[PDB]
Amino acid sequence: LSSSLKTCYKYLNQTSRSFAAVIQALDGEMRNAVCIFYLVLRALDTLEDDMTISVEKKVPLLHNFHSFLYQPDWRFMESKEKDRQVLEDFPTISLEFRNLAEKYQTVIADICRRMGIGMAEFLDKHVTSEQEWDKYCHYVAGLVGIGLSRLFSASEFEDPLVGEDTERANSMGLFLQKTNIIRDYLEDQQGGREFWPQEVWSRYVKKLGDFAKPENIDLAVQCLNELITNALHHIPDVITYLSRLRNQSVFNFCAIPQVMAIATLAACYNNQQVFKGAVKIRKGQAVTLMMDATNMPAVKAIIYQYMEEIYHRIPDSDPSSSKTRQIISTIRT
Ligand SMILES: COc1cccc([C@H]2O[C@H](CC(=O)N[C@@H](CC(=O)O)C(=O)O)C(=O)N(CC(C)(C)C)c3ccc(Cl)cc32)c1OC
Repeated sequence: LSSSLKTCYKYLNQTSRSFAAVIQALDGEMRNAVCIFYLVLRALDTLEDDMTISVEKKVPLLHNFHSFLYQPDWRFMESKEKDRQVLEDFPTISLEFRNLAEKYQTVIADICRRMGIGMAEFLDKHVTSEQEWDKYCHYVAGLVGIGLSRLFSASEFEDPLVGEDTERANSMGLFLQKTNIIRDYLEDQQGGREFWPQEVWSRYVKKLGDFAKPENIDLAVQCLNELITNALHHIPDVITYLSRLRNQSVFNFCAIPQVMAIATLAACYNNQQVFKGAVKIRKGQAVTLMMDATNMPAVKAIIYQYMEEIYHRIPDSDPSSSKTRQIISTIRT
């Protein structure tokens, strides 16, 4: 297989870390299609994140990015982010995009079109309402769940419903993204980014950065528990989504990020450490999750164990407590 494709996989393992292995394990035509999609989304995110590119330039770039996929020489050299290689060596990635079957090209192209429009819209603003929080996550994450679902169906490995049920696919992306947002509070803080919805945090403090002050920790934990309770509402769709899948490799691919984020939410729940640094799950814990998350009954047992754990930790003085109890009861039945 081509020097071109060999270099895509090198980029995959350089950026994707532990996740590259899951992708290289996908059956058939799926492997290359997801690998290229992953790198293309990496390029788009990198442009979005790069604070050293002006809005005035950034906007047409996000808007037109779906087009660059068809332009053999397009590359971008003016970026200062960690993953700049994918942008600098874009023609290699876009060459291999253009080799995919047309049915996979047109999925990827359409998703990037719609993501770029969306990402441009939030260059300006902060996330104000819970409803805006969902719209932001749709653009940066729910759309990737939809795109991947359409590759699975178009390849004929999964039923057409998987490709068409956009609400369930969207929830796959929103659960992961909200979990990252919740866990990355301090890192984003320090980096000058603000993604927690104002409508929620403003019930507690005058400014988002106040949660990092030691006198605010009781209010910080309460807000945290409230956002965690928000994210839990996606779990029923997650279980429905995973339950429809039939290809083993696609199942492992989808199930694994989802159990890691369940474990992450459980570690974060009522946890003051979120506001003091980076709560991560242990490597041994993560490896076992990866090994065990390979069939619905296992994945369902994991979900249930971690929810029981959150359940028994719910304090009665917490303002979200009965909402938390409620969604966990739903999940459980
Ligand atoms: C049906 O939908 C999916 C099914 C399987 C996996 C993912 C999703 O999983 C990783 C998992 C991953 O990338 N693991 C990281 C750990 C981490 O970054 O927190 C890693 O091991 O590097 C992830 O995080 N995102 C990034 C977004 C969630 C923003 C879309 C992502 C980016 C590109 C692709 Cl092709 C896929 C995903 C799905 O997307 C919803």
